[PDB]
Amino acid sequence: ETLLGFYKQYKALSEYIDKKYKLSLNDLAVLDLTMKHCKDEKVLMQSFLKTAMDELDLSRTKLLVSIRRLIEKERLSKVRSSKDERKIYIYLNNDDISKFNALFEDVEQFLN
Amino acid sequence: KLETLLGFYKQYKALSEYIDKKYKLSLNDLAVLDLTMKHCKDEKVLMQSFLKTAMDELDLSRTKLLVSIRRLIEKERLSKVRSSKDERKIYIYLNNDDISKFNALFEDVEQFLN
Repeated sequence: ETLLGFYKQYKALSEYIDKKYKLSLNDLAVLDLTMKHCKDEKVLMQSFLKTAMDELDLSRTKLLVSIRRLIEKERLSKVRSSKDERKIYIYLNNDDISKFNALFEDVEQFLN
Repeated sequence: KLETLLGFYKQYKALSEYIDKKYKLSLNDLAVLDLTMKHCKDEKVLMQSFLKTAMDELDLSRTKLLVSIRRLIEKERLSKVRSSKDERKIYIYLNNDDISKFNALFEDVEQFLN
């Protein structure tokens, strides 16, 4: 009877975020983690994937889907190596950070 | 705070995967089945009287609820009986095998989260 409380608000958040932003709660968790890794500088993709797999317990393919979606929705940025084509970095620019803050202020208020 | 909700996101997603793999049930199905235990453990309940209750208690659409109820019945975790007089009228109920399945399932949930 204490689990249902959690379930209602979780389901409620998931629908709200989906409707308003077309993001899943996986995308949010991934985006949250990007803030801890590439706020000030860029980070290599293959690296971020291992960190994220361990910390979020998501498959590599679920992570790639989320990262690609965040980039597509202009909430995360990507830069390739001029040296090695197969090497990709992700990073948050200033627009991305301002979007991030707006999004999570919106998250906190929906929950509170 | 945010470590506790990201924390809870992990356990939540972990539970959903486990239940889906092992039972082919969603967490919606679980919430609905939990609610059935509070309404039709000892007697049957009219489908209408249940959909409204559940809609209010679980904040789910009538259609999401019909999907779950139908799935629970197909998975032999919930039972259904029709009126003989009005074909339109349907009841749901938990029989003794259903209750036994219910207990096994929730014991499994409770231990997975601990």
